[PDB]
Amino acid sequence: MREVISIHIGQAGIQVGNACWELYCLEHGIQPDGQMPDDAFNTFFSETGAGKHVPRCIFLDLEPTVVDEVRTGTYRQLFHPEQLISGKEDAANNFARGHYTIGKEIVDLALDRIRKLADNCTGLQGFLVFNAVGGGTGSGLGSLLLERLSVDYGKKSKLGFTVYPSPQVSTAVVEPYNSVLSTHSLLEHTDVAVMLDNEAIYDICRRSLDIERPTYTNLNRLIAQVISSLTASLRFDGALNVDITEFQTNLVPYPRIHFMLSSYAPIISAEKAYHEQLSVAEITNAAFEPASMMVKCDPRHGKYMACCLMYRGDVVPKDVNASVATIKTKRTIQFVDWCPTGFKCGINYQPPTVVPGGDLAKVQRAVCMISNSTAIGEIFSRLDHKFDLMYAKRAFVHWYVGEGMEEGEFSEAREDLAALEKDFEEVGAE
Amino acid sequence: EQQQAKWDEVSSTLAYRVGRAPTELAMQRGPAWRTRAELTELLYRAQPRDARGSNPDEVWTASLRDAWERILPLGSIFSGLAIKIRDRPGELPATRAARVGRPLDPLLAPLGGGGTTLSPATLGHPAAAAAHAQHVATLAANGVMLGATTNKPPLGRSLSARGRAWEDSEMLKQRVAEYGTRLRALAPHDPDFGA
Amino acid sequence: SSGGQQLAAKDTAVKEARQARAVNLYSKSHSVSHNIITGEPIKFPTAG
Amino acid sequence: MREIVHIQGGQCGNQIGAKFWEVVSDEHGIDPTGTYHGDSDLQLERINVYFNEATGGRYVPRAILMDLEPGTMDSVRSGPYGQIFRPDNFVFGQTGAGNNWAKGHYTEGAELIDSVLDVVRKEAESCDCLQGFQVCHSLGGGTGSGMGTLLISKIREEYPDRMMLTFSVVPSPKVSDTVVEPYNATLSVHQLVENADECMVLDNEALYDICFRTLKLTTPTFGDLNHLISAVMSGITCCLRFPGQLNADLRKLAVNLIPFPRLHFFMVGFTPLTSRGSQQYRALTVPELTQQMWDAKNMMCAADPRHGRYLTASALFRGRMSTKEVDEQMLNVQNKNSSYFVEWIPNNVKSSVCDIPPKGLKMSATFIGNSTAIQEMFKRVSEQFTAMFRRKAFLHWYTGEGMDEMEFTEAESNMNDLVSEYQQYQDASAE
Amino acid sequence: MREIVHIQGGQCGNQIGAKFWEVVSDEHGIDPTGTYHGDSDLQLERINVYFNEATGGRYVPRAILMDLEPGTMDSVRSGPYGQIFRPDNFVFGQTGAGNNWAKGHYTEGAELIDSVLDVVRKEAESCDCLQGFQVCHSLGGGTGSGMGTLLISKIREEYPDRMMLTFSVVPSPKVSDTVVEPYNATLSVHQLVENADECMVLDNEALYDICFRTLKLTTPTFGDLNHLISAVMSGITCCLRFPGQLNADLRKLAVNLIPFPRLHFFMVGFTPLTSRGSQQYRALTVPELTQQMWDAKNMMCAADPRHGRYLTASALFRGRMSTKEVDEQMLNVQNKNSSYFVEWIPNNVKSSVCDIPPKGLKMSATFIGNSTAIQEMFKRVSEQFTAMFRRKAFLHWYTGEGMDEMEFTEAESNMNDLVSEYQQYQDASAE
Ligand SMILES: Nc1nc2c(ncn2[C@@H]2O[C@H](COP(=O)(O)OP(=O)(O)OP(=O)(O)O)[C@@H](O)[C@H]2O)c(=O)[nH]1
Ligand SMILES: Nc1nc2c(ncn2[C@@H]2O[C@H](COP(=O)(O)OP(=O)(O)O)[C@@H](O)[C@H]2O)c(=O)[nH]1
Ligand SMILES: Nc1nc2c(ncn2[C@@H]2O[C@H](COP(=O)(O)OP(=O)(O)O)[C@@H](O)[C@H]2O)c(=O)[nH]1
Repeated sequence: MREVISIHIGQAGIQVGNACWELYCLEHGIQPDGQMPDDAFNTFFSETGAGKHVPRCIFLDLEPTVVDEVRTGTYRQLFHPEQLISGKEDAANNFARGHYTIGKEIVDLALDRIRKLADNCTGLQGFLVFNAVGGGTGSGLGSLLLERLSVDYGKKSKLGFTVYPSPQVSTAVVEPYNSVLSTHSLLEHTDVAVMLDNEAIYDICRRSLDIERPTYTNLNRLIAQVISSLTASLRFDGALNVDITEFQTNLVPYPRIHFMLSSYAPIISAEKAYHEQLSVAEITNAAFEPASMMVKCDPRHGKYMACCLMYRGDVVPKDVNASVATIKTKRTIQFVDWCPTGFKCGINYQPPTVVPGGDLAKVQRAVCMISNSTAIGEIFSRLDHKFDLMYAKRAFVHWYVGEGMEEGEFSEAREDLAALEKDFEEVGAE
Repeated sequence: EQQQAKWDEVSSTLAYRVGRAPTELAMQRGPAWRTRAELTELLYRAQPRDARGSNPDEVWTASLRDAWERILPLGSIFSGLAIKIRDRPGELPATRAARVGRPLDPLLAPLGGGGTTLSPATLGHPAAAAAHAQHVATLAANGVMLGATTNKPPLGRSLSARGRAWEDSEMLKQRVAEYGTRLRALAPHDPDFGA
Repeated sequence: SSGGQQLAAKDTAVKEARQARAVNLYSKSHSVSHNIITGEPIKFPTAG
Repeated sequence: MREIVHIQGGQCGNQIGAKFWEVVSDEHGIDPTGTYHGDSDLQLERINVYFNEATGGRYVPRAILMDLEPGTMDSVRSGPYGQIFRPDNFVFGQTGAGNNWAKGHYTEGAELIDSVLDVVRKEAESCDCLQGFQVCHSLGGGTGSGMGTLLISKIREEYPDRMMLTFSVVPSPKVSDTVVEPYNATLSVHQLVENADECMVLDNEALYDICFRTLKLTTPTFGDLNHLISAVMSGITCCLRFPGQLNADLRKLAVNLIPFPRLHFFMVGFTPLTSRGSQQYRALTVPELTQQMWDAKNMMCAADPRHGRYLTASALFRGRMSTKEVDEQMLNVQNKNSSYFVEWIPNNVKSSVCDIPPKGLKMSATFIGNSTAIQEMFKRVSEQFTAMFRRKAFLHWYTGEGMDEMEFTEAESNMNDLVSEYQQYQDASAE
Repeated sequence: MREIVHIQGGQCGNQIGAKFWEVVSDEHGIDPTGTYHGDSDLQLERINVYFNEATGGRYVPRAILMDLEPGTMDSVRSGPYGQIFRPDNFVFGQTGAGNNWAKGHYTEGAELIDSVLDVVRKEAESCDCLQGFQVCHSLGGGTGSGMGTLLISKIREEYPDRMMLTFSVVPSPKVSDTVVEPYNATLSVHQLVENADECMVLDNEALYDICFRTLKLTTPTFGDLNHLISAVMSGITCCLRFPGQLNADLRKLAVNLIPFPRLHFFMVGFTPLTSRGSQQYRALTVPELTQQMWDAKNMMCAADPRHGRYLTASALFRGRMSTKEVDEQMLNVQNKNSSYFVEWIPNNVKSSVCDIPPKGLKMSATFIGNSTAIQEMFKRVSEQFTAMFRRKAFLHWYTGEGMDEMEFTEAESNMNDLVSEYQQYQDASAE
């Protein structure tokens, strides 16, 4: 009834969707077969006459391997076969390939299934698009689909949980190129874009989870827990319910500035669990710690503009107010002069469910801090030099040109990220 | 009046401090949001029923007796509370019937009040997009490669400044062309908020 | 017919589930055992 | 036979109204199924003020619940006292106002307001004589504040002479729950000033302080704060529902409190609020109730009375009490604190006495203070609104819902006019 | 002792009649074996209106079932009350009319019509006194429309003075079932205007809406629609069957409803039609019944009364009720909605009261409205008929059954004249 349509594009999108849907199935009690032994699942699942609940999700990818892993995995009887959409040729880390030549038919079929899915929803709170800025499928096809949704669906709230490349560590070479292109695209389509960095989540797993060998499964589990914390107010009741439509108005000062840091707390393994108090004040301070940011961007360089806190579990409103008042009186945390309030608290009575086989511990309290802060322009500043350093020699440019792209598009994307730099500088300024 | 004057002062100071034009500003992007909202509402209202959704209930039960209202219960009979959708297909509700443009805004004068400009040639920023594209084409024809040196940072013109705002989408043009007759039926004329 | 009996059984089950959710909501809303004003024990209203 | 139509707006308003209806149903001996089980004649004597007779012995609250999102009143229906309400009185949308006053007043509330007024008219016309309407909601929220202001405007237009009572949860000073609280509050204060006849100001942080100092709770949820607010809500009208030695209806309280039409904002408080530890140690007496009443910590509004001066102050006492005791106590209070009381009003206390106290209390007293202290609350709201407005943070949402920019200017101007009125009467000298 | 001869035509007519007889037998306490197990004297007091006594205690309906295909009344016999009907009253042919009005009226209906009239005359002569006949069938079908109209003509010739009441299921406006529905309806309306004294227009789409919006059902089969039709068919004649404080027979209803002979087409509705959830929550009073009665959503005719003007309107209430209440409610309705009522009739409501409500219900009320709104339904049927007749599609089947193309034009002209009369009395001004 408060349905949100889930879209997962590219390898990273689909692989974080794996963890997300495992988490949602565990949270609502839905077995992998499709049915469970009120109406809290309607946000993520549509129940059929036979009792089988099918998730309102769409797995879009131009490479068949990742989707076939889902088709053969434990969740083969849960997902809809036509909802899993598989391409023939991968985008090959080419934004032009994923946005101009291969992506057209796939996105047409994607909008077909998305229209069918949205028909089965009475209301529609919005879309949750999980993709990977830094690869052709994520960048190109994701940008194309976001344009499609923005134009046709229109005023539905699209939350893009994008993963940008890390400052130093990376796995692709044209990753600055396609990242700049997809940021140029999604600056104008998504309503709230959640920033993620693999380096930051790796550091989180290394220090807090004590995982010396973090992997994509752990990263995606953490991301899934963050998104479940985001959506807990849609599916479970609690004091200070926060809505998907409430997020933007409470968090977006200006149309372009909608990129948001996400930070979960606590991140503690079972062995370290139940050994500290993990009170509301302590978990709030941990959430505001610079290291807890899921993006390699120090909050101290910038100033917070808005901070939306999602509390899950046994949280009392005086405790949230006392913790946040201590945060305001803290000297390290600095807000802009023009947003004296800058805080959007929302509590929920459902503690975060734990995935068996994971490292996260069963904690009766959880906080997801999603903050709009002017600091995040630093990551765009990094990519703005990573891009132009290669573009000066026009390396790998012919690959993008071959699939229907032009020098003007590269130049315009660089211009637009420079514009975003100036926008962050200006929101930081008095 | 005093707050208007301070808006000019604040915007001038910010533009001086940063370097971008006062029009290409975070604060002065409210009208763009309003135009986008109006466009989305009009595009949602102007759709054939298949595009609006092939829902058997929405298509038949609402349409019967031209009631156009559906009962959505919120649980069992014991809840007994439900939503009347009360949706009339092909008509804007009176609340959203109004189109709004700022006619006194000094900065919005070049566009002419914004609004809906529902004709495809009028969507977005046609003049700015044409000028930017022509300049790019002239540079390409003269062989003037851009981004020669990394120490030269980009100018930083906005999406609307370069003519790639959300209202400038090629999909927006295509879909308004598709839905044009019904879009005319809903909104016969573009208000011309400037005058 | 058996249909009416099954419908009545479903209605009773719905009532029981609603009572369970109501108990959960009351327990979560109230923080201390006694009443905050007019100090007195408080229970679920019930009386049905 | 002077009926009151209750209306609840937004999540905060709906929760507070549900707790209030639980309290009033208890006070009138109504079980959650609606049957009367009070075993007391006075409880049924004036049950028609809040309730209507159903087909059986059931009694239905004359309450109308509004929202733009279904979750809050799904929880309300599934709550302990959710089954009393007629489902036809639940007027809700599908897409909630995203804490956007513009969304709750112009775009999304405008379609729902037709059904809202239809239900309001249906409930009001059935009333024999209508004392008025009471609307519970929160400033600083989209659906709550927006629909509350819109409905208050509509009801003011339809029923000009009928009483308008509002219980608005004003945003707290230190901690702001939502970011756009100053915008929503400034927009809603503008409407309440113009339309609402009588308005109570509430602050969550003041409630936390009172419940952690006086009541000394360890983990006070919104359930306990809503219980306090509901206690005040009952105590304000108990003279209508029960016989009183010196009774006072809502209009009598309004006449005795409001000196000038726009200075109708009040800070309210309830006594005696006692911690469970010192319940046996305290002496439940009229002087004790008065001293606890006039304490600055007892006020549920953030503003403290000491900074301002009391224009007027009403106190509705409940219980078998000595009117001489009450009058002497209040005269002694005014004499001792003459600095805190306005000079040009010879008597600053409106004492009411009801013969029926709430269950468990042999005596009780609710306090309603019109003082110039609320000036500082409005001043803080203005200081936040100016800071956010100056740069237009989050203003594009209100612009995109079809609101002129000068609507904010007009709201802020009216609020500053109210502030300067309070200052002028605070420093106004006799002759 | 004023007998009514029930006749069913076509599969739709037969199923509606089966549901109606089930409902009537339940009201009179007759088990499907025909024996009386009702345990109430008023039930047997006037059972002879619809039933005849067999050798034992068995009661046989005065019903006559008509068809050209045997499967439909095979299903009727297989239905729960299939064995009460006398087997000799089943008149049915070999080849069903393929939705062909010409086949059901001229070629195949001619042979069966002799047997049909024989059974009708045999049932009518057994009657002590005959109020008349009630014929339930569906326009837009071959055997139903054709045989019904032909039998109606024959019975009108035989017994001109006796009442003829028709329950015709006019093809639905939006969603049509068969292609030739406009042809059959156009041919049948021309016959009904000339022959039928009193006619009720029913629409499956209107029944679906009443059961979707009032009854709030999920998957309403034809059985539910037939159940509502049967409830109204009972409620119209319950005055003949039960004692009433102010009784009114079919002839009285026709006299008070029909101002001019050709304007005898009515829209009908039943109250209280209630959802399961709000059964406890609804206040079951005469004003509530009237409010639900005059709602357009309660009409079983697709045409909404708001567009037209109520020429006349009868309200047959059932239950121990206040005649002052009923009369005041009717006068208040007329005064409030005077725009929707014709001016040159001082009182447009014929109120009747029966003392015995339907089983399970404390109260009920059936409404019969003669209003000019049905003009738009006939207009729409003409808008389909003219479009198809311009290109003469599917006309060859009718032409091959031996009916002139002149008959189509004459029927269309008659229907257009009826539309013109309805508009004329819609816009007629007094003096
Ligand atoms: N956090 C996280 N990131 C991932 C994961 N898998 C891939 N990524 C990131 O996603 C980026 C590329 O994503 P995709 O575009 O989907 O890769 P693809 O599916 O082969 O599609 P193309 O690269 O366009 O051909 C890589 O640079 C990785 O950094 C994952 O499991 N977790
Ligand atoms: N006393 C009390 N206050 C509440 C409750 N829920 C929310 N609030 C307060 O109400 C304020 C506004 O929320 P609200 O208007 O309901 O949001 P909306 O429903 O979207 O309009 C917030 O600042 C909360 O602090 C509650 O249950 N009790
Ligand atoms: N209300 C109702 N309508 C029916 C039922 N069965 C059929 N109809 C409708 O009646 C219309 C006419 O069909 P009908 O006259 O029975 O066919 P015929 O008997 O062969 O002439 C069809 O379009 C059906 O939609 C029923 O049981 N109830």
